[PDB]
Amino acid sequence: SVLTQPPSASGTPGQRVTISCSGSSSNIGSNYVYWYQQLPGTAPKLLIYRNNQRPSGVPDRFSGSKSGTSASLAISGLRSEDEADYYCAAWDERLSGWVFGGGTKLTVLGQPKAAPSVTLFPPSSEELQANKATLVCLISDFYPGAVTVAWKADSSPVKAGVETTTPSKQSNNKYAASSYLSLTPEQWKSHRSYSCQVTHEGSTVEKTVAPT
Amino acid sequence: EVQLQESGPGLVKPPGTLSLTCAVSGGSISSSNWWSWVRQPPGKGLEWIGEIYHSGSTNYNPSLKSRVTISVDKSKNQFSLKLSSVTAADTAVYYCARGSSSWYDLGPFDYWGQGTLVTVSSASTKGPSVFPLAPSGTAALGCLVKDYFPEPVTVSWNSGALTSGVHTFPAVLQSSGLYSLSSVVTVPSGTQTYICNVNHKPSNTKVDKKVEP
Amino acid sequence: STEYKLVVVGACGVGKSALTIQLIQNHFVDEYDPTIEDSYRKQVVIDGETCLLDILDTAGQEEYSAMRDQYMRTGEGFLCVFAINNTKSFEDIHHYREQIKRVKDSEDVPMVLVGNKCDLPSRTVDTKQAQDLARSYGIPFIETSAKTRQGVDDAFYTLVREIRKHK
Ligand SMILES: CCC(=O)N1CCN(c2ncnc3cc(-c4c(C)ccc5[nH]ncc45)c(Cl)cc23)CC1
Ligand SMILES: Nc1nc2c(ncn2[C@@H]2O[C@H](COP(=O)(O)OP(=O)(O)O)[C@@H](O)[C@H]2O)c(=O)[nH]1
Ligand SMILES: [Mg+2]
Repeated sequence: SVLTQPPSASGTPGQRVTISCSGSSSNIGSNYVYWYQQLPGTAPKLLIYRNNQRPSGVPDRFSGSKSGTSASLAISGLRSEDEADYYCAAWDERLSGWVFGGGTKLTVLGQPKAAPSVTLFPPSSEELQANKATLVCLISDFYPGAVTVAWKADSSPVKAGVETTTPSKQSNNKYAASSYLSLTPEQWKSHRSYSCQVTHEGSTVEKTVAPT
Repeated sequence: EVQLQESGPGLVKPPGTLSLTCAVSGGSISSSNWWSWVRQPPGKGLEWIGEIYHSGSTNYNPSLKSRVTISVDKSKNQFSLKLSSVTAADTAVYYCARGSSSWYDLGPFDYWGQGTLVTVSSASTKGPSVFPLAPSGTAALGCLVKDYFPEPVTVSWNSGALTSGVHTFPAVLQSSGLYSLSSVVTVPSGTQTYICNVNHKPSNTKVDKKVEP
Repeated sequence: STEYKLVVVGACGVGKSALTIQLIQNHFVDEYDPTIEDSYRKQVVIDGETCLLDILDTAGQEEYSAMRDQYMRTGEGFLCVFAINNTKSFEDIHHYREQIKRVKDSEDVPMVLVGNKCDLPSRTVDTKQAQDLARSYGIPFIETSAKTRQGVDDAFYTLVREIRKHK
């Protein structure tokens, strides 16, 4: 995404939450910002236009502002129906195109916050024998359903070969997510350690596995 | 109010081209608005593809401009998308939209279609390889269901008898065009015996695999 | 070019869409969905001035909202269409003027009264009754036929000239 938003936000029913959107002089700095709300399972829908105007059906507890190269969406009197992904968008003069923020998952809190349980699995012998290696980092029992996962080889960040699912609810209605690091067996046994790093609400759980 | 509806193949196999059509109703394609295509990888963010005016002018996203053609058919009240040189990374829900009103600006995407999932994969049908995830307070274990196409994959456990703690994760689509998923169980360390079972109808595949510590 | 924002208003079935599509696309529509409200844009030369016309062809239902007020307040001039064979559409004209006056917050809004379907043999609204009404409003009155294109350009161009006089 060319614009930058925090990946998640949350608040209790009735309180005020803000969602930020940062860009540059070529987009937000020169142009109007528009906000879209995507309820789960639905298409995005216009929420705020031209920085701070509300289309029909959008109540006045939603409000937008724009200052310099940043914009902000504020939601007061937070309600359960507000739980959704929020996107900012603007025209970019350098690109001659519309650009988006990455999206913010807004959670309207309905149960205690819960730190994730992280289990990092090394590749199995039978997959290694197929000349394949998959590190499976399972993330379980967290609320706010939003995590960021970073992978490290020894201590160097690794981005290729990574696939991470978007969190979804467990049968006990807390969230779970999964992240995969694909390696060749030559990468696996050469390094001393690979790490799965999971950040949730600011706290970071890390687990390390070694070919042993 | 105007309504938009995407249509076109749900599966594209590379060398092949991604082709979609947006049928517009409750409004003329010749109105003074711009018609856009937007996409959204599953569980990822929105990315604008391009826009067209009824006269024929287009603006395209620079990251796709070489691969993108958007056209307008005024006789069918339609506009369409052609995305060539596709890979599994182009797997996304594709939306058509109307916006940038000359009359009263509300932004670029005033009205959206429902969206249609297009999967991009050069993979012929293929059953999964199933590998086990062994454990070392509570302890976790599971089964890794690797490299299958297409979805879905039924994962039962103990032939349809182990139900508690079973969290089967949604699948990922890897850059190979093949899916993988996991299925895990949280268990006290109080340890015993646990097994998973896998079905993949499109290839007439069916696998059972014991998970040992 | 100079831009003008024109709104076509009037009762259902009087020819708002047929008029707009004739002006914009130079052909006659035998039937057009009465729920479709679209804006259109066209570049034309009026009295030597290159003009960009934005035209809102109003439709849908008689419903009101803060937002629809903004759509309509965007209009700089209003074509008030009635049908010469539909006496009710002519009676409704006062309602359209008062609404325009309301969102524009002015007694003085550029307007043209249009009597459409003048190609039809059976009239129920005399030319003269419409002329008097327009004179009393101080606005032009034009008879048109979206079927034959008669008076069509004159109706919209006269509305541009009226917006010009408003300055
Ligand atoms: C057959 C369906 C059809 O052609 N329609 C077109 C006319 N519609 C209308 N009927 C009655 N009164 C109406 C009043 C307004 C209006 C005006 C004139 C000025 C400011 C306004 N702010 N908000 C509405 C408004 C409009 Cl735009 C349409 C009306 C029925 C559907
Ligand atoms: N004979 C004749 N028919 C017309 C004229 N203008 C419109 N119509 C017809 O009247 C009907 C309603 O017109 P329409 O433009 O849809 O009215 P609207 O509801 O105000 O948009 C349509 O079937 C048109 O073909 C005209 O000047 N002459
Ligand atoms: Mg109409």
